Amino acid sequence: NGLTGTGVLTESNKKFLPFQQFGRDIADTTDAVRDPQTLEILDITPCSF
Amino acid sequence: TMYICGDSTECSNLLLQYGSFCTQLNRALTGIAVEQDKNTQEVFAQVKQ
Amino acid sequence: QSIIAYTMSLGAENSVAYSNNSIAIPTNFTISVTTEILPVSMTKTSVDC
Amino acid sequence: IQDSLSSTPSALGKLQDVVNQNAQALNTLVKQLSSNFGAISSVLNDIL
Ligand SMILES: *[C@@H]1O[C@H](CO)[C@@H](O[C@@H]2O[C@H](CO)[C@@H](O)[C@H](O)[C@H]2NC(C)=O)[C@H](O)[C@H]1NC(C)=O
Ligand SMILES: *[C@@H]1O[C@H](CO)[C@@H](O)[C@H](O)[C@H]1NC(C)=O
Repeated sequence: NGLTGTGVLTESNKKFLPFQQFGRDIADTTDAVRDPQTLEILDITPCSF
Repeated sequence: TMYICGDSTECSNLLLQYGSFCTQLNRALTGIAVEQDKNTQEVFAQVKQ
Repeated sequence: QSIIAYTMSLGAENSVAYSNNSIAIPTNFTISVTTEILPVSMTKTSVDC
Repeated sequence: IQDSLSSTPSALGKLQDVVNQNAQALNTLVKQLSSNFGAISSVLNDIL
């Protein structure tokens, strides 16, 4: 949806509500996103450096 | 807020975008304020009776 | 229990009886241990610009 | 002294403070990462 970014993405376990699509850290950044094509839960983690 | 944009609504609005500078200063001035009482506490009250 | 305001007490008042031929010599003693705390270091931190 | 240290929490305030301020500055430093500073976005990938 225009949210360009870079990181390793894997299956999540954090419970999104049926209507939410973003999870934010205390530092105000998106660490979890919902796939729009199919409804699944994912992490967005920066690849190690 | 009072120093930078005293008694003006519009000026108090643009200062909001700069984040937490205003909070940072007020703690810094408070940090030395409490410390001053600690000094005169330390040098004069060596006797309690 | 409630909250009250008052003037602080400079301590427990105690007068001493001076004289030109009076002395006091202790006859007993106690060995008490008192703690003391001092910081010695902080958590090191590095930041990439 | 074992009871004095265990029962009261204010005894170790001096050591606790230096831990706190170090955590405070880092929190504020990363908090400024979300402020626009006068631009139209705080996300450097959005403008690009
Ligand atoms: C000096 O003081 C100590 C205590 O500070 C005295 O020791 C106590 O003596 C009483 C006798 O009435 C005992 O009941 C206590 O059990 C003792 N305390 C301890 C910790 O053993 C001591 O007798 C005093 N000595 C002099 C010469 O005054
Ligand atoms: C995209 O197409 C798939 C079929 O492969 C469908 O299951 C999915 O619901 C479509 N996307 C949306 C947002 O409906």
